[PDB]
Amino acid sequence: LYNTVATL
Amino acid sequence: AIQRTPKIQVYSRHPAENGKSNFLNCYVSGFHPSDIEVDLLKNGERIEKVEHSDLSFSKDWSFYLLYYTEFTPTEKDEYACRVNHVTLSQPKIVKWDRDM
Amino acid sequence: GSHSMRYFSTSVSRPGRGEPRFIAVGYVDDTQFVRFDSDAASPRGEPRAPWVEQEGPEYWDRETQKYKRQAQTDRVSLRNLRGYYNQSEAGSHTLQWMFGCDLGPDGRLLRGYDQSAYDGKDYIALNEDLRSWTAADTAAQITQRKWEAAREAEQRRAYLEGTCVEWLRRYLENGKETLQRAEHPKTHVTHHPVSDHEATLRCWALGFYPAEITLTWQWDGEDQTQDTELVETRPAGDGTFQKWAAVVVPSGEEQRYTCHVQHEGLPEPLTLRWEP
Ligand code: NA
Repeated sequence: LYNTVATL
Repeated sequence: AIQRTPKIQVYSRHPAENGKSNFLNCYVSGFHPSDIEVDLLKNGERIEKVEHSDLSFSKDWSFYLLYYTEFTPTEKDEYACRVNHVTLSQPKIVKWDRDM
Repeated sequence: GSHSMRYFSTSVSRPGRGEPRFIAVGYVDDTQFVRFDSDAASPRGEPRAPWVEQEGPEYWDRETQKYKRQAQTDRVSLRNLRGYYNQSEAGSHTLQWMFGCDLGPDGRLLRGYDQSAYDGKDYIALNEDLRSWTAADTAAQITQRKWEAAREAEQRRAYLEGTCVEWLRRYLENGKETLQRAEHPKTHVTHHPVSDHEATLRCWALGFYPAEITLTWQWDGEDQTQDTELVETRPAGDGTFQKWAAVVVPSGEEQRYTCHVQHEGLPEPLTLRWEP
């Protein structure tokens, strides 16, 4: 299960 | 950016036996950046329909890929892997050695 | 009892040749189960192991949505990083991200990790506590300050210690027949004459899973390292791995040398010799 996160 | 040249191993999925179907592998690893081109060669000529693994990388951030094709080794057919990468002035060829 | 779920994401810019390409892959232990490639003919999250092929179309659509979202996010990040480093618009750049959750030897959640690299160099990492960040340079401190103000670590920690572990356990059960069974190495020793006074012994391990293995040569029971060559452990392409270790020996002394193999699939370390 993937997770997507904040921009750098 | 980092520039690391690929390590290249050419080998088979199972111990090679003449007349028995197998897979020929070229494993490229330790390279950066990720763009790379890899051909498998039979008697000096490109093999069509070679497949490859999906791009991944190691703990040190360097990339690795496996290129592979089904084949039936014979006594006289010669196989090799040809790799192009930004770090290489000319495509690098590594011949298949059955005990490597 | 230890297992991991790990993801590896790579975005690569190509100024003047379109927008960046995003590739992501996911693994349980040493077994890949998913890929996504934004340059594919039809970009979608796709199964790469049998034990996720029955998750259903809702699951797969949701994964695809997240991959497309991260590809987008990476495009903004690449643009930000170019600015942080005052870099020209013409050069190509790489952004890599690896994260995962690990069960310890008793099958309980042990730790998570989350690390990023720009152009092959460490950029920012979640510290082991999953509550704080290590920035590699002043540019990465820009990211740290934003993520501190945003409480970004708490969101990463919630995934790594919760959802990540729950889904890792689901995958481990669904694929238990392969994921929870080690495969011992199949071994043999080969021999090559080099000269009238030197030969090579090559100790082989094939067909093993997981990838971790140790091969060592000994002379009269003493570890031999000075003249031993070790290739990188390599995939066979069928889910198993291969490795060899070679030692150069004096011709006629081959029988003094033994290869020792350590692997999770062996009940005790294995000793091998050349059998001409
Ligand atoms: Na190697």
